[PDB]
Amino acid sequence: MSWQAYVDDHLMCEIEGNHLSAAAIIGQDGSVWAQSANFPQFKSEEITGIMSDFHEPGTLAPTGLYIGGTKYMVIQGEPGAVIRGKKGPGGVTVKKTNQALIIGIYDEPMTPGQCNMIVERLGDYLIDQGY
Repeated sequence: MSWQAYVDDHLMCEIEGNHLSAAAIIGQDGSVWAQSANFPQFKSEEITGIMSDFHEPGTLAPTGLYIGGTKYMVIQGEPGAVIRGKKGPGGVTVKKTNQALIIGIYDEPMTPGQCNMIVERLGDYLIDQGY
């Protein structure tokens, strides 16, 4: 398995007829492991902001979750494990692994639940592989 294969075939594949708009596997230092064509470049402090929220859940919500300069409202996630964001009919799921981040960005008609499922299920599988 390449990381590009995990992105192309396991994150960017169909789920219930829908597809993520973009996806990435990113080291917690901010190093891209692999990403899709339209996944944005992270801006400064963005990865740091994400990790601080995993470390202290609730830190990010007041100011918002930023990815590629796009602001998402933080909605309910899983403390220290999953960050979820909403932006109108779109949003994002960030799933923490031991040393990486699995990220999916969706837009209508794809649902939050579909994005959560495809992103979080791969994260759990990669965690059990020691990643």
